[PDB]
Amino acid sequence: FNCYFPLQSYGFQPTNGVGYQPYRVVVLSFELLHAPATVCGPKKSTNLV
Amino acid sequence: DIVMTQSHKFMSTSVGHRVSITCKASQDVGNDVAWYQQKPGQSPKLLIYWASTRHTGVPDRFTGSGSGTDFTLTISNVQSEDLADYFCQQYNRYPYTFGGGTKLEIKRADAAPTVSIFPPSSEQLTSGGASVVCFLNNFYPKDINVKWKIDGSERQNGVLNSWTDQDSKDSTYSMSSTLTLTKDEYERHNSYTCEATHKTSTSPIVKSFNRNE
Amino acid sequence: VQLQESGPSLVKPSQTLSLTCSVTGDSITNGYWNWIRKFPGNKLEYMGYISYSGSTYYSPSLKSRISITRDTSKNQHYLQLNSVTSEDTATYYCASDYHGSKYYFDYWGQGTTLTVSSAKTTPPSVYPLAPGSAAQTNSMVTLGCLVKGYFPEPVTVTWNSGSLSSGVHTFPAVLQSDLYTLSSSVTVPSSTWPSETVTCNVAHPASSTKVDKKIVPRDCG
Amino acid sequence: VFNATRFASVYAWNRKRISNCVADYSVLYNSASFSTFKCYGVSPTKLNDLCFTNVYADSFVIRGDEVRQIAPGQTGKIADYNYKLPDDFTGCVIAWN
Repeated sequence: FNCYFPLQSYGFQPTNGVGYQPYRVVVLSFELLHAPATVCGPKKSTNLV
Repeated sequence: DIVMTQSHKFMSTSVGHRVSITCKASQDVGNDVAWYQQKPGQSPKLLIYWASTRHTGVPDRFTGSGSGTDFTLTISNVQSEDLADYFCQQYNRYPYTFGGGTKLEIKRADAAPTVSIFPPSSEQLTSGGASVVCFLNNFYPKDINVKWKIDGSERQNGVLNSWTDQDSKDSTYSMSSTLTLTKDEYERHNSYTCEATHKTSTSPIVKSFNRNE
Repeated sequence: VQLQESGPSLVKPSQTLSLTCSVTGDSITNGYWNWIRKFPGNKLEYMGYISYSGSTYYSPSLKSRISITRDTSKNQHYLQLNSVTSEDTATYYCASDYHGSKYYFDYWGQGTTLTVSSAKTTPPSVYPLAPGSAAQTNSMVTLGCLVKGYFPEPVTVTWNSGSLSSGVHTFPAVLQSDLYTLSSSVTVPSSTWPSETVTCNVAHPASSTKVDKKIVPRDCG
Repeated sequence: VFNATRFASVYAWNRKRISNCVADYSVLYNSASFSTFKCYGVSPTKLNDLCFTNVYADSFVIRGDEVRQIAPGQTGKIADYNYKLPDDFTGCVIAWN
């Protein structure tokens, strides 16, 4: 009584289709500024003779 | 939205010819590119998922490839019953953005069209309309450059074209061309000329009549 | 499993939209059944979807004037759009958005063409195409008829009330600037024409109007 | 970060700091195992030939009806209240079932 929950819970069921399926979202954020660019892969794949 | 813009709207593929339909995406969607199959008289169903795996119940003659942005469908040893519409879309997130689509046709021998003209009825002027249609039969290909000539003057606005499935008698197609006219344009003109441009000969089929008999 | 579309095809503007899609062969217990409308000219747009639990979600093209409902007792689902206009004039299709064995499957239905405009109900007037003196005759005779001045969609078109089936090529209805129209043709050989009478019968199921028009070999006796 | 045992919500997410390693995106772009693949700002081909400063990995689980709001220039219950991307977002969104 008089105890509302605005933080509603999600719903994940195996019988649901692709609409309510759990997506492991990994956001790949990128940003350029006055700081020097460090983490995008310092080296690459080359060849040699 | 990521619109799957196709490169070709139609392709003439014979029985056993390799189909090559290329759809160019404006944004990279990874590998979530699917295809539809809209048969005339049947329901559109999903055919290829992940651009390489076919649908269940479908034989292994439908396959393909693609990576990143250049997706090209590859149908080896196609048949005459596979004449359907192939659409390019995405299924990564909502909403599903659809493209234009590519309609296939069976590559057959060339044939001269048979233009059959018909006079309009006198009851259309009483109701307040006008409709004159020219039919073509036993022709090749489907995209016949047929233009209307209204009293010697060419007209392309208001031309309503429609197409159907191929005939099982001699592997030919059929089409129609309905011209919509108003009340003032029907009384000022009397002659209607339908000319179909083909590739079998240099002399086109010219059909004309007079509406006052 | 084959999907079947139904519902009204004449909805006035500023009203409540209502469609009905029936699913035969599978109950609403797994997967999704979405709504995709089709504009004339190979243009498709996503509308919404709903699961079997009751929760739904809308497309970002519309802000808040679309609600999607479901029904697990009759295995059907409805579509509701408020404050419709001329932009909603499209052919609504119903699909099956479900997955299985780490893959996705989808199949559409027949579709129901809906027209939202200021046009009123008009009974059809069938105009047959009789051959004149300038007509071309051969072993294969082509006849036809024209439909113009009817509202709303859809209609049925046959030949001799279903008795003539050789060479029947029916064309779909194309929208003009004011109303709808169709076209139909049939190529019959010399063994049937003019031995058999070709009658073009076009019926209107939305208004229960059936106009019978015959084709005569002019000039006949 | 995709096969993690534990994670967090969409508003109290744990930012996995990625630093001092080579970010090989060949096993994530053309692996044919991720369903949702959204990219904004720039092309993903420039994400392997141009160096960037800060790359963070926000690992959370959200449904498909609210996964469309993780984009620059969107609105809803997540893009305005839970998780919002900046307008100069030149990255990609990768998710799987």
